[PDB]
Amino acid sequence: KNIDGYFKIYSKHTPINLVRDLPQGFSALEPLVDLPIGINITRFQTLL
Amino acid sequence: FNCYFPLQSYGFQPTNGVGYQPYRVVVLSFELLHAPATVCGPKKSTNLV
Amino acid sequence: VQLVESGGGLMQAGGSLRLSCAVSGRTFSTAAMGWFRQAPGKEREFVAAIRWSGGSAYYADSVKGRFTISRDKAKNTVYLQMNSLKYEDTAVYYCARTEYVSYLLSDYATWPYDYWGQGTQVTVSS
Ligand SMILES: *[C@@H]1O[C@H](CO)[C@@H](O)[C@H](O)[C@H]1NC(C)=O
Repeated sequence: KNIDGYFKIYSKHTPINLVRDLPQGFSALEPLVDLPIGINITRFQTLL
Repeated sequence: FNCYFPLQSYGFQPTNGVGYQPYRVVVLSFELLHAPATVCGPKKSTNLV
Repeated sequence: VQLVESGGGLMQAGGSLRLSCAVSGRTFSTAAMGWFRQAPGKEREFVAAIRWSGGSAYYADSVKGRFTISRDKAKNTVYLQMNSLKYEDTAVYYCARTEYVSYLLSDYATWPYDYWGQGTQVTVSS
């Protein structure tokens, strides 16, 4: 997310066994990164 | 005639007058945009009691 | 920094020769290149200058309409195209280089240059 110029990045890693969908359950994401980018964002894309 | 090159060289010699000797100059300008201030000073800490 | 001259030599009057002068070694900048000449027993004399930036040229009166100075920045080489050769053109020709930038092109006729080539003989025959 991008609020007042700061780019907030939270993340969480877990093991799973689901070949189809997301596993049902509950787990919280701790922050990892706070970037003072000051950059407008309205679109994004992924790189594999 | 009436057509000159806009630039000219400096005569910097070791024996030149102080007025004519070279001087390095740095100008520090500060900016405050609609953006976070990412350049802060030391603000050094003290001992713990 | 070295100035390496080439071309010239012997040519009959009315003919054309081209001199080259290549700049080798690390240069910070080049302001101008020039050609001078020294005929036996005579003083070394200005021939032509070219500003590295823009390529504007300045000529001695004695060579106007006959000689052309030119520059190839990428090859760091200056040329003198010597057309309509006369006996009076017989001399050792010297390449010169300066980093001194004058606003006034005509200054290159009288400016003492910093770097000099070894000299290349031009001999004009009958
Ligand atoms: C950033 O987005 C805001 C909100 O729409 C808009 O007012 C502004 O023009 C944008 N700024 C830039 C740098 O395009």
